[PDB]
Formats: sequence, C-alpha cells, structure tokens
Amino acid sequence: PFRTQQMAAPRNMLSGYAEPAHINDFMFEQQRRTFATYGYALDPSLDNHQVSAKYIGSVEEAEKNQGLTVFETGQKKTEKRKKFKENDASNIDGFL
Amino acid sequence: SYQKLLKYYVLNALKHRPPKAQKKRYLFRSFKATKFFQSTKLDWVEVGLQVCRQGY
Amino acid sequence: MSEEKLQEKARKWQQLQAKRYAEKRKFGFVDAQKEDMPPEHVRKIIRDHGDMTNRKFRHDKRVYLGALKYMPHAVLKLLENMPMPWEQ
Amino acid sequence: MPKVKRSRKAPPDGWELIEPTLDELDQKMREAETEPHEGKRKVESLWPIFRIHHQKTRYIFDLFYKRKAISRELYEYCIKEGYADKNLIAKWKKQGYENLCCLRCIQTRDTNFGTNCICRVPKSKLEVGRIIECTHCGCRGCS
Amino acid sequence: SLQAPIMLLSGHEGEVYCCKFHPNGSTLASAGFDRLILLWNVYGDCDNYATLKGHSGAVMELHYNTDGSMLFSASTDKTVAVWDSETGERVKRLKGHTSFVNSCYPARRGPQLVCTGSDDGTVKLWDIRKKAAIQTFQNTYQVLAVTFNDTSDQIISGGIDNDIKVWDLRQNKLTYTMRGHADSVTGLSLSSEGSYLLSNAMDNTVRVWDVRPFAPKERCVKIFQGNVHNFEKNLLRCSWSPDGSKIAAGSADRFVYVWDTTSRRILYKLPGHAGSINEVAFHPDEPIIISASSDKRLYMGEI
Amino acid sequence: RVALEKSVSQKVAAAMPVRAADKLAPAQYIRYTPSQQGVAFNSGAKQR
Amino acid sequence: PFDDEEPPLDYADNILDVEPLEAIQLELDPEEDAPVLDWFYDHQPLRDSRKYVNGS
Amino acid sequence: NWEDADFPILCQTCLGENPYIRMTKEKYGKECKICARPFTVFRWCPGVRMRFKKTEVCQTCSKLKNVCQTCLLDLEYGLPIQVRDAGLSFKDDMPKSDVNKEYYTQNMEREISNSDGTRPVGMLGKATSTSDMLLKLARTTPYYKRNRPHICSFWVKGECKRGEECPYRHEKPTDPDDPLADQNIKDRYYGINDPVA
Ligand SMILES: [Zn+2]
Ligand SMILES: [Zn+2]
Ligand SMILES: [Zn+2]
Ligand SMILES: [Zn+2]
Ligand SMILES: [Zn+2]
Ligand SMILES: [Zn+2]
Repeated sequence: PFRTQQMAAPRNMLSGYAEPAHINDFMFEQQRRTFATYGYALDPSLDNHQVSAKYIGSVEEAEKNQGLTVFETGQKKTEKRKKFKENDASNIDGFL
Repeated sequence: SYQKLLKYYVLNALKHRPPKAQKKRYLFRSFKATKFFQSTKLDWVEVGLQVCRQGY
Repeated sequence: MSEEKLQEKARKWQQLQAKRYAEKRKFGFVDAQKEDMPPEHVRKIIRDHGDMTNRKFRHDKRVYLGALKYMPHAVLKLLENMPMPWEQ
Repeated sequence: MPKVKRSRKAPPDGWELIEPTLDELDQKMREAETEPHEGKRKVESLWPIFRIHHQKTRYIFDLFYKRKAISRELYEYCIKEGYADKNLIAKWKKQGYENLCCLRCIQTRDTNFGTNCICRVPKSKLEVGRIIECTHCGCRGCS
Repeated sequence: SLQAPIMLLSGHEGEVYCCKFHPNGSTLASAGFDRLILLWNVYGDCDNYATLKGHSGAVMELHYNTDGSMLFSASTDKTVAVWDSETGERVKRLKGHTSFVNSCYPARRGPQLVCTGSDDGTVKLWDIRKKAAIQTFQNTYQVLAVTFNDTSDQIISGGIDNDIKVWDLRQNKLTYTMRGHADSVTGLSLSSEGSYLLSNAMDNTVRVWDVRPFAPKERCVKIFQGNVHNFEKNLLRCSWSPDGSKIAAGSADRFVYVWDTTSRRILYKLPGHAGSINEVAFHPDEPIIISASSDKRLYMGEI
Repeated sequence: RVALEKSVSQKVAAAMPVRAADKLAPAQYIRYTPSQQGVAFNSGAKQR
Repeated sequence: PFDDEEPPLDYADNILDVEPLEAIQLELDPEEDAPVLDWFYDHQPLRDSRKYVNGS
Repeated sequence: NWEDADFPILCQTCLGENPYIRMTKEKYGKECKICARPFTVFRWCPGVRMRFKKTEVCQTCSKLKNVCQTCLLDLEYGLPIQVRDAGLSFKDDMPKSDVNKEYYTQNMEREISNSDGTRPVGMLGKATSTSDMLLKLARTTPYYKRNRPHICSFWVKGECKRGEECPYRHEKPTDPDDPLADQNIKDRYYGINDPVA
C-alpha cells in the first residue's frame, strides 16, 4: 500500500508507458478525422477488456450516424450555405 | 604576357589530380525539398538587383 | 443481418479498400513535384521587406543574417549566368 | 509600356480580340503588386497575386478548352509569354483538381505533416459550416 | 533446431502481410506491402539470396505447392503471379479480376488449379495452362479468403457477409452456407488431412469447421477466444500445425496466438512485435514458427 | 566499436554542417498509456 | 555607374516598362549562311527540336 | 547542457480529448521558461477549437517537481505546486538567483542523468506519504477551458477585421483588478505567491 496511482501503474517515464506503434497511416488518420469531425472513433487500446470492439467518444452520435468515417459518403445532406459565384475569369474586378 | 599564360597552363597540366569520385551532394535540390524555398522564372537583371539588395 | 445493413457494410468496405490501396499510397511512390510560382510573388516579398525596418517583419531579421553565409554561392550562380552580348 | 514580350516575332492570329482583357488582367496585377500592407497580415498581402494568377490562367483555359476560341498557336504563345500557367492548366485537366487555386495548396512538401491544405478538403466532409481561409492562398474550398 | 531461438529477420520496408514455409522446410518466402517477395534461409544464418519483383501492388496472399516448385502470389493490382521456387522468373501472370485480389489458393494433388477471390464479388478458378478463367462465381459481396478441399471439388470462401460459403465445381451452385460468425471472415485454412478448416473473423472468434461428406449439420466444433481485431481492418490469417496439433492465428494486439487443438487452450502468447500481426506459420518438420507483422520484421520462434 | 563510431559521427557532423543539407521524414507512431485512468480522460479509453 | 548615396532602382516599373535596346547580332547572309540563320542568336538555340538536341 | 529527450511528459487535460494526436518535434526549439536552457519542443493540437499547446519546461525541470511540461500542475492530482507542497514538506529549495540557479540546474541534471530516468528524484519519498486535503479538492474531470484560444486583441479595440474567421475568442477578458490575474511563470513554478493556489 506504499505506492500511488502513478507508482503502481506500469510506467516507463514519469507519466506512463510509451512504446512505438506501427499503425497503418490511412486507418490512423481515418479514426483521427472521425473523432475530429463527429466526436467518436474506435478504440486503439490493445487490451482494455479483451472483448470485441467498443467506440470511444460521443458514442450516442456514433449509432445515430451508423459509425461512418470522413472518407465515406455521408447520411445527412441538407442546409447548405449559400455563396456568390463568378466562375468565368472574364470580368475584371468581379471574379471570385 | 604570353610566357606567363603558358606558365599558368603548364601549372594546370602538371598538378592535375584525377576527379576523385565522391558522393554527389546537390545543395539546391536539398534547399528546394524543404518548405522554405520556392522556384520561379525571372529576368536576370531582376535577380541581380535582388541579390545586390539582399547582400546590402 | 438485413439486406440494407449488408449492402451498407459492402459500401463501407469497398470505399475503405479503394482509398486505402490507391495508386498514390504505394510504398516507393515519389509524390508530386514542386512547381513554378508566379514571378510577382518574390517581387512583392522582396518589395515589402524593404530594408527590414518595419516592426511587422521583425521575425525575419534573424533569417537574413542566417542567409549571409550563402551569399558567395548565390553570387557565383548569378554571375555564372551573365547574358551574353547577343542577348537582350 | 507593354508586357515587353520576349519573342520579337509577331503574335498569332486571334491575338487582337483577347488583348484588351489580358492587358486589363495585367493592369490588375500591377495594382496588386503595389498595394501597401497596412491592415493586411503578413500572409494576407500575397493573396491577390495567387488570385489574379488564377484568373489569368483560367481566362486562357476557358477560351481554348470550353469556348474553343483560340488556336494552338495563340494558346502556346500566351503560355510562353507568361499569361497562363502551364502547370496550373495541367492540374485543371485532372479529375478532381478542377478549381485548384495554387500549386502550393496541393504541395505536400510545404506542410508539416506531409499533406495537402484544408483548402482541398471537400466542404461536405467538414460537416459544420466552419469558415476557412487557406494561409497560402486565401482560398475557401477548391474542391 | 537451427541457430539460436529468436532469429529476428528484417529487410522489409512496409507491412508484411504473408509468409510461408517451404514444403521441405529449408527456405522461406515473405511478402507484404513492399511490392517485393523475399526468399530467405531457415537454417545457417537466415540470409537473403533471392528478391522477386514483378508487381504494381501489395502482395496480399502467398502460397506454395506441395512440391516446393511453384510460387503463387496474389497481389493488389488485380493479378496473380506464378513463379518457380528456384531461379526467380515470372513464369505465368494471370489477369482476370476487375478489383483487388484478396486471396488465392492452389488445389493440391490434382491438376494445377488456383482459386481466387476479389472485391468485385467474384470467386474465380484458374488453370495455369489456359491463360483464361475457368469458372466464375459472383457471390454478390466482397470476398476476403478462399481455399480448396483436398479433393479439388469445392471452393471454401469467406467474405464480408458473415457466412462461409462452399461452392461445388460440378454443380456450379451454392452448396453450403456456414453461419456462426457475427462479423467479416478474414482468413481460412484447410488442414493437412482435409477434415477441419480454421477461420478467423472480425467478431474476434476463431472457429473450427469440419468439412466431411457426412455432417452433424451444425458444424460449430471448436471456438477460440482471445484473438483481437481492431480499427485497422487487416486481413488476418490462420494456420495449422503439420500434425494438426497446434493452431496459430494472427492478432491485432501484437501477441502471437497458438492454441492446442484438443483442449482449446492457449499454448503460446509470444510477444515481441511492435505492430499488429498478420500471419503466423509453422515449419513443416520441426516446431519452428515464422511470425509476420506490420512492424516490418519477422520472428523465428523455436519451440 | 559500434558504440564509439556513433559518437564519432555526431562529433564529425560539425566539421561539415551543410554539404548536402539534411533530410527528415521518418514519421513514426508511438502507443502511450496515460497512467491516469479512471476514465473521463481520453474520452473513455486506456491508451492513445 | 550609380552614385553612392543613390538607392538602387526598383526593377518593376523602371525595367518592365522599358524596351530592351537591340543587341549586337551580326547580320547573316540569307543565302550563304542559310542553315544557321534561323537560330543562331537565340539563348539555347536548337533546344526545343528533337532532331538536333535532346529535350530540355 | 541541452535536454533532447523523446516524447514529453504530459497530463490528460492538455494532451487532448482525442485519443489520436499528431504532434511535431523540434529538436532544440525554445529555451525553458525556468531553466533557460534549450529543450525539445513538442507542439500538438488537443481538439477542434483548441490553441496548439506546446511544452514550456524541460524534461528535467518536470522531473524535479513532478509536473506537466505545459500546465505546470502535478501529474497525479492536477493541482498547483504550492498546494501540493502545502500538503507536503518544502525541502527542495530550488535557487532563484542567477548563478545559483544555473549551478543547481547543472548539478541536478548530472544527478538525473546519473540515474534511471523514471522517478521524481527528490519528491519520491515524500510522494509516498499523501492523501491530505489535496485529494478532497483534486479535479475529477478535465478542465478543457485551459486549451482555449486567447482573446482577440483586435476585437478589444472593436476592429477585428477577420470577424467570423478569426480563430481567437470574441469574449471578455478578465478585469485586471483581480488577484487571479497576474500569475507569473516562475511564481507558478516555484510555489511562491500563486493566487490560484
Ligand atoms: Zn489551399
Ligand atoms: Zn490556393
Ligand atoms: Zn483552394
Ligand atoms: Zn527546464
Ligand atoms: Zn498540462
Ligand atoms: Zn478576432
């Protein structure tokens, strides 16, 4: 009982254990943008309970949008914001 | 003058060590691989005025 | 499960496998080339950094002195390409 | 006075009908070169240059591939004399790359993580309506 | 036994999807994302002698014949390569698929046949002498793992439809459906006897299915747990021991899983991989294991 | 000798600081366990 | 050529506007010097013709 | 001496609410805000509307005082250092005057680099005896209002010409007639007259 939460954890340098991973670039950045866009992603922890597959985030919106990523065609398509357009490049001081 | 230019040519031809095959370095290919150099096409006088202002 | 769920699972495996093994993601893929820039870009950069007295460009004062060690090489590449009296 | 041209041969056939507007785009570029930076940030002051360069290149692109109003001879004259960008035209003929602002905004060497700019992300995939100005370019969503 | 136990092997450059022991057990072929095939020794100092190019894609599945003569490679540029075990030449390249070839398998002891499955929904049969597909089975969905029986009469196929399907070559009809996996099947392996077939699936359950003329009709023989599948969605492969006594399965939590086939007990949980594991394989004579993972390295465990 | 040669190279790198000026993109991955678990922290996870 | 207290000229206006003042360029005989006359005073003369040089 | 150690020593309210982080490593980027010797600066973005936080102090100056390199709070509890030393003893006595500080830093750097590289070299034995009042006001869930972009100083003069595009907050700064406003770096780090604490 003579150790704390930090002192009982299997740590490597003062704040935890840090080991080199070799995750595929695409899948990593996929789950990264999945969390950064909606608020959920799959769990990259390698044991955590050693049963199947849990989502880690705002898990309530995960089942609402079926667990989609950014690279996939979305469910919702509504309320687009309206912008000007002058794609001709022929009128000077009117092109954008 | 002709004698001295002959002297310079003979000192070139004497002390010719062969090219000494190294590993090629390519400094400007290493500069433009970075995110700090861009490339363009300019008149030579514009670049000379640039180089003089930069040295100043 | 249902045909809808299995078709959605097919879509969200085909899109994944398409975007994960693209031609631009193979191992020895040298990515695209740095291209030419418009010649007005370096002109306005040189012109705004006038004599480096503005307070707005005080973070690039350190880089110009750093570039001082490569001025002889820039001089060499400059004078190497002098334009040849039959050229305007 | 002129663009002083570097060919010394006479310009090709359809030149005189695209010359007022090319000289008008060129006048707009000489205005943007001399705009004094005051309330125009350190990256914001180079945003007109990439925009007008896009505009001149899109003008010759629209006349040769869409409207078909320029021959090969006139088209390649305008590329040699510096009115269009041969490399930006070459990207606009690719499939997804068709409103591309800059060649910088697809250059992966210019970024920290070896990636494009968020300029190039499809606006549906940001999902929120966040407003974006690319730092290179000033662009708001090419793609 | 050879050298000292471990014998870590490097030289690869990207992920390593597949690896196979030679039918005599004296050399090794490894392959992955590197668009390269490496032929290395199992004995001596385990050093490279042959590098085999000839792809524009990721070399998904690797196999052998039963002789150790013909090397079959399934790649991610819709083609399959057929090579000789020695001398290293492109002997037969076969192009019939419209999408990515996930797996291949050679029919053994019969006339030369290869069956492949691809992401377009197709399971195709291939005679090496004909330069053409022999039979084509549109399932409807993406197919990940494909193998034969010993009789060269059935195609045992795993896809993403949570259902192992067995095709008869003579009737050309859907003979068997095997239910019991809750997520996509990523790897199949038929035993040395032909009695049992081992399956990985994304639902993290490793299943043994008996393929026999006479069936109990509910073929849920043996169930293994502990195998982890994750967000990386890798194609995970399984392998039988030469005597059918040990079972290996790749895992995405960097642990080499080897079960005992009779007690359903985890024999070995060998560590030593930084990245997730793709294929674990047994030496055909001796208890030596090549394990291949996404950390670009190979491991030779000596039991 | 293998330990010494590395320190030698790190010393000698000053003698030519810029000859073929350097190159850097081995973008790598590392798995990290926060040792803080009690989850409200990753979002509910044990590693990152 | 310029004075010591004279700041260097801007390239933009002062030389983009001005015509470049014809170079030296000996007049070549159109009959006697015919296979040379088209390209002789160019920068890199026969660069864009694949028959006489390779590429760029 | 330089610092140069991989992968910084961070808490969980600064490392972000996303389990997938992309950080950059600059070898000898800044100088330490305390030690004044150059160290390896790591720059990451926690979430979506965050600020791109970076490490402020050395690995060594966090090993001395068991803190995170950017919030300067205890790795275990998440509290200021004056609170933790109040609920402990104060026997470190790091020097504040110049030559003494660099001398103490040199000697403690030799001490740490003549050891394992895992323990808070002096704070360990006293870090065994714990669970004073600090545990009854330890923060339970992360305060993600720390990772938050500063007040737009052009919006304070009512002249923010970026408007909706500016990534800095358009909301009130704190009244400077407040004890909770001054907060020097070294005052937060040595445990001396910290108003939060
Ligand atoms: Zn952009
Ligand atoms: Zn742009
Ligand atoms: Zn853009
Ligand atoms: Zn420090
Ligand atoms: Zn912190
Ligand atoms: Zn603002």
